[PDB]
Amino acid sequence: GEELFTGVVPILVELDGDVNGHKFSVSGEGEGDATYGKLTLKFICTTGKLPVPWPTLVTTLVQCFSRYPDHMKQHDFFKSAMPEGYVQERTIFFKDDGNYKTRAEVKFEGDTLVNRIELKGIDFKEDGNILGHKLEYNYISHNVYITADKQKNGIKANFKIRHNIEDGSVQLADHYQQNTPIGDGPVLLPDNHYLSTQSALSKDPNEKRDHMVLLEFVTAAGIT
Ligand SMILES: [Cl-]
Repeated sequence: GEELFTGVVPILVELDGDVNGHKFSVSGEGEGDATYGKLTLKFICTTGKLPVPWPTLVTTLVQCFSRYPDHMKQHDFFKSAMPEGYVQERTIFFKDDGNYKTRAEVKFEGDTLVNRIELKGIDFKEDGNILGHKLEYNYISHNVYITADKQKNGIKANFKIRHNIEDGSVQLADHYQQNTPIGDGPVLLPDNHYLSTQSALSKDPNEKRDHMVLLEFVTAAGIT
């Protein structure tokens, strides 16, 4: 699996979403360079206006592009599952608001690394921070704490994302994650460690569709 990531890899993302019955679709394209932990992607809402804030979809919208230190390469579950891939499931609990439940398959289709996602959101407040679009277009959170899930031949993670609200407050998004291989092949089950991620959000000044440009750098750490 490692060998599939030594160069620059094209990425395709497809998301189908339904949040309190507000249906939407997102497509994304770009590339990943795992040697540097570097992702460059542009996402488009193909159905018109996105009915939730873009920052709330960042974590849902390819941890196989993380840079694992040489000394930690035996802990890289995500690449080890390739090319057949993995299922990534989350529940994201927005404090004092609704929750997303996501199921994605991350796998190669030829030379392209594909992330295909279904997102279901329920129990949101129609005038809350999410459906009311009260979140700032920025990102402040960084670590994903990974542990092995031996019983499921995979991993789990939990981490908190804080999203800045327009009034200076923060909207917590508590993430619970589980990943399992798609194939029957072997995978690497890691010792406890984390991924340190930074995501920078911007706009394409020539793009009239609702969209998000993302530049991300991700490095594994915590074993030394
Ligand atoms: Cl937004």
